[PDB]
Amino acid sequence: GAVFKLMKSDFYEREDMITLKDIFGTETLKRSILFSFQYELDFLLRQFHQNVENITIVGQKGTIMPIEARAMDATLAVILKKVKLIEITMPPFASHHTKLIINFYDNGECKIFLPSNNFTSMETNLPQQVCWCSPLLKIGKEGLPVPFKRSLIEYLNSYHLKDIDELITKSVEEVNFAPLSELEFVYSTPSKFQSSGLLSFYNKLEKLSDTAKHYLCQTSSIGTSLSRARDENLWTHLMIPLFTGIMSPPILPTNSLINEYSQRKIKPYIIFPTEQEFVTSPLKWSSSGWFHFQYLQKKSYYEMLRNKFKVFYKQDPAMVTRRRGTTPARSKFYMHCATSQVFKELEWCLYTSANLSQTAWGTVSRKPRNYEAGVLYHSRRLANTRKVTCRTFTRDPTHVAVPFTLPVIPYDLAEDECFCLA
Repeated sequence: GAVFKLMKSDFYEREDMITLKDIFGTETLKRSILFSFQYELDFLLRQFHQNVENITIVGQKGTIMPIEARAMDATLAVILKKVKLIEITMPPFASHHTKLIINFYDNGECKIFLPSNNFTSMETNLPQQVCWCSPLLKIGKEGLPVPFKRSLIEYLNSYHLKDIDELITKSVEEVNFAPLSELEFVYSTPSKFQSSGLLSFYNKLEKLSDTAKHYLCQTSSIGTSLSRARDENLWTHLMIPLFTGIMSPPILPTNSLINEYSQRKIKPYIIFPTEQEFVTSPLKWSSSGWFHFQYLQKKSYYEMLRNKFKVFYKQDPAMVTRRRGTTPARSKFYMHCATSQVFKELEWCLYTSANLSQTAWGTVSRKPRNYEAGVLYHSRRLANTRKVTCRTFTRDPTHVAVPFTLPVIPYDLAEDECFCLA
């Protein structure tokens, strides 16, 4: 079936787990189709086997590093001629942020992966990274419609590029998606001809359809206020109020929300590295460059999240492995639990490229500006399960596995601060 794996690192595993080499190094690999935010071609192309026939690369113009002549070698020169580039020119303040791998094998088989890392050496090896791996698919006529397939095809169509239509989508269309009939493909696109991001996801959650309500987000960046005049966070003031029914599509005052959360027993979580977690990371601040929360300008926004919603959670120092310590992860997860043993059984879980920003998600009235993509596990969509099951990789079969500890621990309000890259 589909499985989450923890990306091996050159630093953390010196002498379950996956490498780009496992994904691309297979002798039976015929073609890869790739989507990423950043490409370091000499890092990436060394991952492949000589047998590969085609590598179609979808990327943002200006993010594909070519190989320098002095870095070239005869092997790489061979793989380079197999590469086809599809460059997307993004508007300002917009990112092609999707990570996606579509592999085609000798015998007509297909496999899809959603790695959390971009295809660069340092980002791959320094922060913790995960990879979602699809079950094995086969080129073959299709039976019944598969929501995952249909959504993927919508997503591909939303680029409005002939190269994607012809080189990618036609190929995807030939694959039978039956093994993915339980799961959902959730995406953001800037296309105005296709609904996506938060608005679409909210609607999907409504359609798919007292206790404490836990809502957890793990994100590598945290956006600023949705509003210039008031402190309003995407997770606390919009997404959670929508998911819970506190609000419906046509933002509440902070204090109203705080009373609503108390009355409905809503618990918000955001997992983001503390300043101190870098001290107890084995490569120290080496992975810190990829964790962006710029809260020194509007301090009351930070304090509202930290003190009023008490939203921030950190790793359990007692549960982490020696070799990885408290190194943060660049994966993103959004999950809901309805109840220590919290998050082991979920109502739903989204694993995605999308960070907690309005640029990734859009709002009710604004479309996303990014391309993003992820996979949704929902309890009401499974067959042989009641809930989505989830475990931590820190203890290493469940539906989902996460790089953070379970449980996560509240920030100590006397001591802990969110890592501020400034």
